[PDB]
Amino acid sequence: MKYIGAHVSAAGGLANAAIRAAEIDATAFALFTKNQRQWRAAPLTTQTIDEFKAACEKYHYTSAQILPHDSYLINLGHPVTEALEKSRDAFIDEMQRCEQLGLSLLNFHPGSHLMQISEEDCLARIAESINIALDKTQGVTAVIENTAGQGSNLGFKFEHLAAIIDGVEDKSRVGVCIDTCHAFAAGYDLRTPAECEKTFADFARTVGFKYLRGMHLNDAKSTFGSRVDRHHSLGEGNIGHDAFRWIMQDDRFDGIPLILETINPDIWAEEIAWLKAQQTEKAVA
Ligand SMILES: [Zn+2]
Ligand SMILES: [Zn+2]
Ligand SMILES: [Zn+2]
Repeated sequence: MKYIGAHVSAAGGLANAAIRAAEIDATAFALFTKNQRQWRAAPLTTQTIDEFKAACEKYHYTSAQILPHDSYLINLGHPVTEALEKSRDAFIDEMQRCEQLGLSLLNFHPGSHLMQISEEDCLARIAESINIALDKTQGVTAVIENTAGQGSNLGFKFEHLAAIIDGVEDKSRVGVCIDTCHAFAAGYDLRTPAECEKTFADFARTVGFKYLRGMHLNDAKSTFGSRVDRHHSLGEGNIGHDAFRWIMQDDRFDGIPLILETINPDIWAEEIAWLKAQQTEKAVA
């Protein structure tokens, strides 16, 4: 079974994310559990937690179907150790919020070296950040998202993801999420079925599908290899519709949240319905 949805708004409270997902007939969703800017969020109340859990149960969203995203301001590889510690504090807080909400996954971009430390050293700092958070929480898997590679952001090569995982002690609570826009921007082609298979065999050799815990299904406004992160609605960007048919027809993408971060929320219900239909419509190679 595939689980298909969108990164919906949590405006008016976390439970409204589940309600919004249900209104677009999603079978998965993503959300932020707090505003991104605030270093430290007011603690979750018992009232917020119960309303969230009640809405998830009303609309049949289990923990396996929900892929929260951390704040973009967290840098788990920060070269300034005092800033690293503040990012680690925020990440532990985000992981604790997930635990309190009954969530089992947390998706995050790995980090950035700010031209002050080597790639190797930044990746090692990120693995240690994960280890710290996993020692301070229970039941939540740290899901590393690949990136477009803008600026000094790491995670644009699959080998980066594998290097982080190698440094994680409890590998049962680490995984990865592949964002199709990010992959394409980083130079992994997706424009034909053959190219999709080439990209995912590379993923299999370097990381392995045993670590795959989510996908972000985005077309790309930016161009191939541009190392620019600009999403587009399915079919409207430079990837095109065939990659998404290919993903929907491949059983390796079952059982995990498949999340739109496409740029027109008015068509999310149509994008979700189209994705569901491609599972059984005309086969691509
Ligand atoms: Zn992301
Ligand atoms: Zn993404
Ligand atoms: Zn992006």
